[PDB]
Amino acid sequence: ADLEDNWETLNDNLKVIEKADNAAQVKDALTKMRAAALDAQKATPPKLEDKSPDSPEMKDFRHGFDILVGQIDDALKLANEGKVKEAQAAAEQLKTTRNAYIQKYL
Repeated sequence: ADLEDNWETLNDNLKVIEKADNAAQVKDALTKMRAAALDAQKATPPKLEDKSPDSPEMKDFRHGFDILVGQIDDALKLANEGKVKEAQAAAEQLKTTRNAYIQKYL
């Protein structure tokens, strides 16, 4: 795969969400983030290429994305209910998960 590509998608869409004025814009951005996270979850970060695909590190790498997808889904539920501000707040917490789970592997 190509993590930097999905990584770009996640960053630009966080910006879209931050600047959004309506729920539909937030929903569309979250959709792109979910797709990007799903792709990234199947890739192997550079620091784990020599590791086993079933290694604790790879499982940690993949679980971080399960958590991310989970948070994205939580934000999507909010956006789908018309709660723009709450969904935007929810999206601000994604960086916390990314830095602690995935960042150490790049």
